[PDB]
Amino acid sequence: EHQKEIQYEILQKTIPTFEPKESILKKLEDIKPEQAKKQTKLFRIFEPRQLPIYRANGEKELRNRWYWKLKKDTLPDGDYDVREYFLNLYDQVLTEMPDYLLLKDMAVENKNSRDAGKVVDSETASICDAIFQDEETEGAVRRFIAEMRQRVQADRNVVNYPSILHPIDYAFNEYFLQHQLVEPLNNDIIFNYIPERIRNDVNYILNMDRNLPSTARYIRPNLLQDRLNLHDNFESLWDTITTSNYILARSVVPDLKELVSTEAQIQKMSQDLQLEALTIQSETQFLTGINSQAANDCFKTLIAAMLSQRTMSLDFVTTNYMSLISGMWLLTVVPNDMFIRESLVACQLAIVNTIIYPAFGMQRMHYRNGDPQTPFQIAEQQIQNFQVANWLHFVNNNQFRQVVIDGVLNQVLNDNIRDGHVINQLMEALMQLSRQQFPTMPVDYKRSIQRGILLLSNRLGQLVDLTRLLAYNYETLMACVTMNMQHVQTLTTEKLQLTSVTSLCMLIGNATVIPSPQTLFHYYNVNVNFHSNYNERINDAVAIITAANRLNLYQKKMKAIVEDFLKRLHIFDVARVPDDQMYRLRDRLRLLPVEVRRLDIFNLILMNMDQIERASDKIAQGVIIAYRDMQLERDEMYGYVNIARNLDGFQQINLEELMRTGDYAQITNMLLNNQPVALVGALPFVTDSSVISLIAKLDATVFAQIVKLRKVDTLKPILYKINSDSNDFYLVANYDWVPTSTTKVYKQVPQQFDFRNSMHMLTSNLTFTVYSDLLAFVSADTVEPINAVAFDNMRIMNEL
Amino acid sequence: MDVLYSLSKTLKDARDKIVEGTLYSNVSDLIQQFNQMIITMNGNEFQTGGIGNLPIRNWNFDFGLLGTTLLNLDANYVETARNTIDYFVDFVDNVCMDEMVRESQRNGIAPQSDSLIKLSGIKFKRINFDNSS
Amino acid sequence: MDVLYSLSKTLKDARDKIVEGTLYSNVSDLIQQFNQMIITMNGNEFQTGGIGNLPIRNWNFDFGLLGTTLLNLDANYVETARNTIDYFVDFVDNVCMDEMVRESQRNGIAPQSDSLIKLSGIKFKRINFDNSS
Repeated sequence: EHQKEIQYEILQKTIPTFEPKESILKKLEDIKPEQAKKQTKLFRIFEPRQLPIYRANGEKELRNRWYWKLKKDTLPDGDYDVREYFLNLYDQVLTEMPDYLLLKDMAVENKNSRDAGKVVDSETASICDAIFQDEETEGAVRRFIAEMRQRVQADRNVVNYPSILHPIDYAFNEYFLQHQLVEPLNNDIIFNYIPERIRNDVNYILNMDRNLPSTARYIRPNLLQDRLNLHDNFESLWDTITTSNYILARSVVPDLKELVSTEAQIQKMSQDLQLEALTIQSETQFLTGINSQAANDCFKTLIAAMLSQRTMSLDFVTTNYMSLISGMWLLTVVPNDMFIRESLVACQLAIVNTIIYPAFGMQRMHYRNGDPQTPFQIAEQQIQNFQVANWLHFVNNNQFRQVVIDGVLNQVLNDNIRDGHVINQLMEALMQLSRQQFPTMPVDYKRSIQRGILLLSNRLGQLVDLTRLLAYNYETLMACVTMNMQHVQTLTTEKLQLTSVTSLCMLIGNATVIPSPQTLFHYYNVNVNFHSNYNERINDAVAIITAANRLNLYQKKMKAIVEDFLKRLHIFDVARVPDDQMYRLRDRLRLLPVEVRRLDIFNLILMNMDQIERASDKIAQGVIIAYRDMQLERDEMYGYVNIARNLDGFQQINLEELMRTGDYAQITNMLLNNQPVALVGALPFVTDSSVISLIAKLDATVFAQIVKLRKVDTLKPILYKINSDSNDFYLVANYDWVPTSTTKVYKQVPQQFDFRNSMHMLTSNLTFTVYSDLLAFVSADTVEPINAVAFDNMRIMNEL
Repeated sequence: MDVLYSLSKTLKDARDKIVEGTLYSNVSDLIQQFNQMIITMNGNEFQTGGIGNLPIRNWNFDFGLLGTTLLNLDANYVETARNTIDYFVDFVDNVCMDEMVRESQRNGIAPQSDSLIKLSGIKFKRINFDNSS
Repeated sequence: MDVLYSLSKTLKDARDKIVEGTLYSNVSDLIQQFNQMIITMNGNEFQTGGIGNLPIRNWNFDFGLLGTTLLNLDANYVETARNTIDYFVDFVDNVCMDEMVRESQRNGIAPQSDSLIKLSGIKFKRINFDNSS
């Protein structure tokens, strides 16, 4: 069996299925997606600092106008690095995505002014107290700051607090308010988050106990469907889901009760069985035991299989005919549809041959099959005994009537009312058996065989009960599954020893068990979260990728995002994800919309992107060379400097392009025959006060460098912050003269500060109370098991 | 040329879908397109007229953009917008008229005016949109 | 008044773009607008007619919003919707007609009917959109 291993494993490496069984359950009950998401700070990007200003040719004018500047200005060097940088912001934005907000939780005293004026947040506060005193601020300012009082309306829950942010800041925080993604909450909604089914399942009691303030608030679960059809290619992963979903199931499936003492039955069994009667291959039909277990296993196992949309095989044992009979039970119910074609192969033929056909005297030509279309079937067309004949069509059908759309989008391949609790199928499965008692071969044969059959029949009164049981259970549990479920041929099986099967069968009494209330919920809850995570990450995923494209980040895109994605999903251990899989996964992802939320924000970042970049203190966009004595310009803030707010009149050379693609010296020639040229993108930076410098023409130096070897990182350019002061070098204005800068740069001037326009009002709701988990508010009991009912309404489990 | 077209459907679908009240998410796809324009324009100078009794009005660009926040639109939002539209309207009118009079034996199928010739430029193509007229 | 307008383009772009088989995302921007309406409405009651042979019918609102079953609509989705539209259609008709008969010398440029006068109210402005007609 060693040879079988190595290969049976080479396959398991193509399956992101975690190793141990159990190890998987935990991963689920553990996923705790739901999270109140609140926030404190208003959140900005820039506060306004004072700064020295020197009038044209002037000294520190003594005044210090207020300009906007970036808190945390960490910008890389190179257009490309810039684009990546912003991207991180997107990720930061999402991880901080405040689901809701309130202002009282940020209230602050506007120290100054009559009317107990209260303002938005700390920064808002500071600023006021600050300006209040910069004596050169229009009388209107103090006034406004003054009298402007908050806005408090008890009724309706309104709060409009005066605030001050910034155009790009209001921008953010705003939408955060207009997308509080928090819908109300009425007893009725809790009632409704319940499967349209359960409520109507008499056996279960419903009741309300706690009330609900008009303060009630929850966050949409978000249960979009599949979005991703993994059902048609990512086998490796389905297998891993099925498995998972499966274990999950077993964890739920109620344990059985009141069984017939193991010993008692097996003993009347030997009396009936006539075991040791010549036949050589003894004690293979009694390895049946451990039934007090086998049945429990066989039972659970069967359900999950179904629910989880898994597929399996059968630790089959040819000799042990009994074990076969019961098989017939299995097909009588479980829709063969979900049973790898093969295990059904063995099973049937084993029945067909070592049974029916000869003991029934029909085809004494036992049966010769190569590979038609359903050997179990065809047997029909040529069987002369109606009873036998109906079994056949019904069994070869009962195709698991794969068609359902309930309680709003829940394709849960259903099953025959018939089976359900019309049961008869069973009654007919029996009646057909009731006339299989006849000739062909040795005596110890019919004797032994038929006797076993009878044990199915008598018990049949009860076997019925089984049908009802499952009928309900599956039909119940199912209700609470959000994940859709297309029938697929899993890559992996699940062994089901006819041993246990057989036990369950003749071994169940007037027992009656069902899903504990609490149990059910717990189930819903899980799938829920999971879903939420899947859907959510999906959005998180998409959002990035798409951004990744317009943000010309022609690099990571492939794996990078995918890896993180799967990890957060928990369920599987990447690595063993075949490469055609991860990439194919992207291929599908890239073709979807984007949760307005996600999308809506990126659109915002891009519009202000430009503005930020030039807004920084370190780094400007490209430089110009003209080898033409040029007239240095003058700006109030930098004093006497060489800045250019506009390119136009000189070629543009995308540094990014050059660097990334190697150089052809186009630039090398232009520089050499010394021609007017420009360089674009983000770049290092250098300030200098050496009046002298300018005379030395330093700015025309730095350049030669590049040439050497490609690169161009080491391209610090130069600016001359020549203020009529901090420059020991001032033997300049003492001599008639004018600045001869051979070069200048693009860093556009920072923005002046205008109060008015930065002062925005604030629309915030007032006083919530966020609730998670939900359900809990549900009070629910249960009738006593001995009183159940299915669609039937007569009574599930009714063989007193 | 096609450029030109957009400029309008932009304004129409604008002076039309931007009213006191409407929900933002009806214009999200729109708003964007709009801004995109302002950008491409700002930093450009134009001139129309000069022929017969047609005035020679000059134009410059330098505009702020539009918020993206707000579930619904408040009156104030509109007026600050309408003020910007009216400059473009009064603009286009003058642009159309200026290219609606000149004729050329040679390429009477190509752009004429200093105003439009400049538009067919590549750097402006980033504005095209919804050609269903 | 403008209010009124919307009510229709809402329904048209509705009874039109909402059909058995279109991908959800082709109406995402739309669906929203719609719901928004239902909300603002529900609760308030109206009176139409009350002149000549025009019948006086009373309209009341009590409707559930719109689902979102993913990936192209299923027939069932439509029918449960169409049923809601038909009440609004038969409504508007009666609203139009009622204000299409009243005249006024002094101020015969404003709303006359009890039905419309109530619409110009502020609490409704939240609907206006796509003014291209």
